[PDB]
Amino acid sequence: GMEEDIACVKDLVSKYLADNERLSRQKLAFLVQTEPRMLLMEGLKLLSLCIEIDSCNANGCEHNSEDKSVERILHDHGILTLCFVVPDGYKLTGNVLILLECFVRSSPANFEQKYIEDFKKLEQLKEDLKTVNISLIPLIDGRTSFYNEQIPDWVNDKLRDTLFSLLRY
Ligand SMILES: [Mn+3]
Ligand SMILES: [Mn+3]
Ligand SMILES: [Mn+3]
Repeated sequence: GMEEDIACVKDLVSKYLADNERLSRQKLAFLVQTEPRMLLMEGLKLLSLCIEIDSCNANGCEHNSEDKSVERILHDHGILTLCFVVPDGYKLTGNVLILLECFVRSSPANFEQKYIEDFKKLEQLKEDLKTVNISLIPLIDGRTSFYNEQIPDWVNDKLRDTLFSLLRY
């Protein structure tokens, strides 16, 4: 039944999530929840974090775990100045700034809407960064699947099914 399923996915997440200090905060934020809404939010957040870490590694970027805005990222490299943007990942090499946006969407309509949003968001930054002699390389890692390197696919499936079941409530 529903209660046994939730306990079981919590156990699976607990056992089989890749031991990674970078997931422990969000892992716990998921495990402590009782209410269906919170279990969605935090479970979906946990999956998104797994994808962000993967996407940064794949693309040679630093994961933005401290939620730094672009403006702050530059201030930290002594560069002086923007639209508020908190990238999923980044790399600054001299005057070349790589920004990474990644996401997951299941339906093509949603995927496109989110792709357009992330694209325009980064394009708007490009013109403003020019004024401080920063070249922007914008990268969008748009995914249709939640599968990732932080959790076995079979665990992933059980988690999303249980989460879909919580949409009942
Ligand atoms: Mn993200
Ligand atoms: Mn750096
Ligand atoms: Mn993003």
